[PDB]
Amino acid sequence: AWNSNNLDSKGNYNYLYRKPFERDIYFPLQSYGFQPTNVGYQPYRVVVLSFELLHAPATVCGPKKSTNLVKN
Amino acid sequence: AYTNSFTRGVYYPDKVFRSSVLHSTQDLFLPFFSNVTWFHAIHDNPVLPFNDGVYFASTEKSNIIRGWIFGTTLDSKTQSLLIVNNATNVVI
Ligand SMILES: *[C@@H]1O[C@H](CO)[C@@H](O[C@@H]2O[C@H](CO)[C@@H](O)[C@H](O)[C@H]2NC(C)=O)[C@H](O)[C@H]1NC(C)=O
Ligand SMILES: *[C@@H]1O[C@H](CO)[C@@H](O)[C@H](O)[C@H]1NC(C)=O
Ligand SMILES: *[C@@H]1O[C@H](CO)[C@@H](O)[C@H](O)[C@H]1NC(C)=O
Repeated sequence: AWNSNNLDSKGNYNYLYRKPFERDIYFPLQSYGFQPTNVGYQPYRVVVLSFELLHAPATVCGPKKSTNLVKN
Repeated sequence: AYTNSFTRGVYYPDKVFRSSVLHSTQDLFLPFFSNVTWFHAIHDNPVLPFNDGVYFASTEKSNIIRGWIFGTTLDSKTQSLLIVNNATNVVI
């Protein structure tokens, strides 16, 4: 996560807010209005990378490179 | 209409090979000897509940059964899974 007050402030009212990884579409609807004047008040961008360490085939891997295989 | 499920609906719980072993696991399974509901093409595909999950089957040779539909309300007001099995391929 990182500060985004340079991009996500003007104000910017698009940021409506309200089980693990639940999504949802009186009611609890509330929104921001970010202005560059806002410091904890400022917009921050976040990416949460969640890693599926299941036993299935691997499909995202780091920048590592293979050797030849060696046996016995 | 109903009939006995016997043993049906056992599936590989995880993608790990194991052999000659009695592995014990907690998961969603069709209970042994439980009643299945049974249905026919003679004027029979209403919206069933799905509950925790569905075992399904058909006995076939005509291949007139060609897909499945799922969701909460099935009416564009949510995204709805369609599975098809047409000609040779599963298509989703
Ligand atoms: C998943 O779907 C179920 C219904 O298919 C949702 O639970 C129902 O929610 C409605 C209002 O949205 C209520 O009137 C019902 O009383 C609820 N039923 C039950 C059994 O609780 C559920 O909230 C949905 N969840 C998500 C994340 O979409
Ligand atoms: C199973 O179906 C039979 C009729 O075919 C019925 O008598 C019995 O009560 C049913 N049992 C359950 C658990 O549904
Ligand atoms: C099945 O239907 C899809 C479109 O839903 C089509 O692209 C495809 O040619 C059909 N046949 C097979 C073998 O998938």
